[PDB]
Amino acid sequence: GPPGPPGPPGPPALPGPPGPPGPPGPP
Amino acid sequence: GPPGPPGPPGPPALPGPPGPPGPPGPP
Amino acid sequence: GPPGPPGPPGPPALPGPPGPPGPPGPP
Ligand SMILES: [Zn+2]
Ligand SMILES: [Zn+2]
Repeated sequence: GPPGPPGPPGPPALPGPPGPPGPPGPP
Repeated sequence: GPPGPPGPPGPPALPGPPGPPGPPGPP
Repeated sequence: GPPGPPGPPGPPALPGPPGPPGPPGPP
């Protein structure tokens, strides 16, 4: 027979990091 | 033959949006 | 046949959450 099947998809990535700080507050 | 290994890891995720605006300065 | 090859790339992940708040506005 042929080679075995391709493996499964790779591991999921993890969630990204928090975004930047928000804008400084208004005067 | 058996299945192959899992594939390559998923690509790194993106940062979130900027956070909330800060509050006003003093009156 | 032989063991199969590695699978396809893993999936992308969610972006991160909103960042920290900005600081108070100025005096
Ligand atoms: Zn064969
Ligand atoms: Zn085989």
